[PDB]
Amino acid sequence: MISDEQLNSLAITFGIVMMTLIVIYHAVDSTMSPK
Amino acid sequence: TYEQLYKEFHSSKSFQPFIHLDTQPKFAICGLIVTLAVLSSALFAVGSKSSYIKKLFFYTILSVIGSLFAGLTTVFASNSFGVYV
Amino acid sequence: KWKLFSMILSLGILLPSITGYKFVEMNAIPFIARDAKNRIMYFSGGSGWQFGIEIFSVSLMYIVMSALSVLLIYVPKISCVSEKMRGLLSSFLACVLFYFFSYFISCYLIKNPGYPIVF
Amino acid sequence: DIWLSHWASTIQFEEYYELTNKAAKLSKGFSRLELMKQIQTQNMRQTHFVTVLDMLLPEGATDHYFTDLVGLVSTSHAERDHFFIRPRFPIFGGWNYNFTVGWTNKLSDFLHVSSGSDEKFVASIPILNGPPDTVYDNVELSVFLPEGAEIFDIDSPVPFTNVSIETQKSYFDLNKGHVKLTFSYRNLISQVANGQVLIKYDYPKSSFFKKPLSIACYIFTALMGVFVLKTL
Amino acid sequence: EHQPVSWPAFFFDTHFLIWLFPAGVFLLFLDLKDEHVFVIAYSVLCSYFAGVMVRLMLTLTPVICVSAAVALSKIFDIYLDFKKPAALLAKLIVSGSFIFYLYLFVFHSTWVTRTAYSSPSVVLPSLIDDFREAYYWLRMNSDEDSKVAAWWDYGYQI
Amino acid sequence: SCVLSVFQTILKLVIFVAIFGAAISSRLFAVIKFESIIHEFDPWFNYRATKYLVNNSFYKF
Ligand SMILES: *[C@@H]1O[C@H](CO)[C@@H](O[C@@H]2O[C@H](CO)[C@@H](O)[C@H](O)[C@H]2NC(C)=O)[C@H](O)[C@H]1NC(C)=O
Ligand SMILES: *[C@@H]1O[C@H](CO)[C@@H](O)[C@H](O)[C@H]1NC(C)=O
Repeated sequence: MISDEQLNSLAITFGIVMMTLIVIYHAVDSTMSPK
Repeated sequence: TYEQLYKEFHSSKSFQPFIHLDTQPKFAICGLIVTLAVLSSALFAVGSKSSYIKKLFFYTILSVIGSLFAGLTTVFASNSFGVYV
Repeated sequence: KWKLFSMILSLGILLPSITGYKFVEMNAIPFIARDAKNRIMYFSGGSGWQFGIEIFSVSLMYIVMSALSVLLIYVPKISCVSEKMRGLLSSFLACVLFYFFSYFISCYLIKNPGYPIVF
Repeated sequence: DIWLSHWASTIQFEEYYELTNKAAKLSKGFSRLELMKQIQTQNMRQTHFVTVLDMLLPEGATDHYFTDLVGLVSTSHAERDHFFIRPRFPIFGGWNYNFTVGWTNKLSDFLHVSSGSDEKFVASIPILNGPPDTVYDNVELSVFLPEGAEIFDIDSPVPFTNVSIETQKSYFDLNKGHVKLTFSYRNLISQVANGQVLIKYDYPKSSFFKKPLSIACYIFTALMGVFVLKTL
Repeated sequence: EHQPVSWPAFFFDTHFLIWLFPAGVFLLFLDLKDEHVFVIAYSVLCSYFAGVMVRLMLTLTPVICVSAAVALSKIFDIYLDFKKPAALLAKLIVSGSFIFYLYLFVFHSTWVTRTAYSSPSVVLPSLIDDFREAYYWLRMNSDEDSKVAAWWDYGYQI
Repeated sequence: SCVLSVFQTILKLVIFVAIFGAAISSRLFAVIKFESIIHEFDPWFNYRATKYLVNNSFYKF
């Protein structure tokens, strides 16, 4: 079974990936969209 | 006859597995990648504006492949997770 | 001169509510507490107590940070100053917000001394 | 239960014991003070209540687990070829304990492909491996052959009371599940009723590869349904 | 759980949305539309009711996010729009601080869940379990139609 | 905008996959360390009524 430290690292990596892709999307939409 | 079945048991060869359980996670991930790298093209095709017959054809032809690949990844992943077959 | 009154009536009940005004109201706590040396203390060790001055300080810091954010939003809508100095002012405001948040966490450490996440 | 599986090439055992102590009941009722004061002295020689059981598993076992009706018991310990089990409470005279214990073994030790053909298999399942000296008042031995197996021969070294063949569905069994073969024995001893049930079946490759296809069918149907639902 | 609560327990389970929350309310007040009135009323009601009673903090958790995102998203647009190094440097300095806050947000909302809330309520980790042992004794060794009398905050487990 | 919509859609699906994985994975901290059980006195009754709904019919429940 997966350990506890491995699960902690997995959760942190999922959160970092999510918070980075969200910012990438927002920074693409702010420029590419007609303002 | 118990004696003859017990005689046939030991004489015969052992069981050689098809794909060893130690290298199944590799195939699991390498099939999970492909089964979504292909099934996105299906949604792009159906979304795209074109002839209905051509859309149907270029949807099913690369949907059957994604079907097979997903139906063969969902066995390797299930074995790798600890719930066999 | 009507939306400003609803704004005041909204924030004046939003800000003291998240700062536990009811907690100091439900349990009578003195606004100012004196130490053994008769020195006014501003924060109480632990997480299950609070002094009436802490409400004011916390709400003031919340106001400062929210106001800095709103000011960051409002900076590009002025033309009395040049573009470059406008960018410089925005950067200065961001830096002030950074250091104020650091100071706020430094103050929160008093209420929870075993907090790993720090600047 | 004994779950055969050719894709993963593992045979996993799961057993559900209902255990009763038959020794003399204790008068004055239980009292933890006396128990915890007598074990601190050297008096745990051959006491008549059960504190630790010693399951004797096959040669190489992995993924041991010991489970109870109300959850997982954490007082278990798996050394080499031995699985020590500590119940929740010591089983005095007249007390019942129902538990479950499971493990996994390599399949290469129990199957053998035949000589004439490469699709006829012979399996030799052990009939009992539990505590050292118990007595079983009912035994229900279930062997779960894979989805498309078909039995040709069944032999047992101890006369059984009842044999039957059914089907039972399990994970990713989308048609007819697994083939369950169940024997019912009545009186068995722990270490002197040592035998091996010999099953002889066949498993053609035309049904070995039907397991991925039976999931591909559902996924393809779901996709062809989403297509119609989105184009209409 | 039927009590009021001090200010630390608001920063505890909302890392930095708690001081973008007034900013979001004010920025909704700036340009009122039909739905902004709903969001503001929801925000003020849940804020007061969570300040009074702590069991109702969960209901306040949605509006802490929705109000904060509106406050934060606007900032990003202004500072993420690229339409001049002297300005790109300011844009980067203003957006990097908030990305850093978002990362501290993740590193906080993972630590809090790991430490506080993920505690089993039937097995004390000091690993002792004397509730399941006695309950299993009652389940195994007592007849099916027997009545057990205990205080009212264990009956469900029994 | 011809190539923009498709990029935004793919990114809006990757982001939601990551969101689901970060919401599901951040809660399994008491299930990895300790066996999957029912915490909190109250949920026990809900569990017993779900067992009674899945063993008997809907009318009996
Ligand atoms: C645990 O195991 C015991 C032992 O078999 C079970 O007790 C039997 O229960 C049935 C129905 O209640 C009775 O008809 C039998 O007479 C009982 N046997 C003995 C030896 O007393 C019990 O049902 C099992 N399960 C639980 C939850 O206790
Ligand atoms: C043997 O098992 C079968 C399968 O359920 C059953 O129908 C039959 O009645 C049993 N016979 C005896 C004597 O137990």
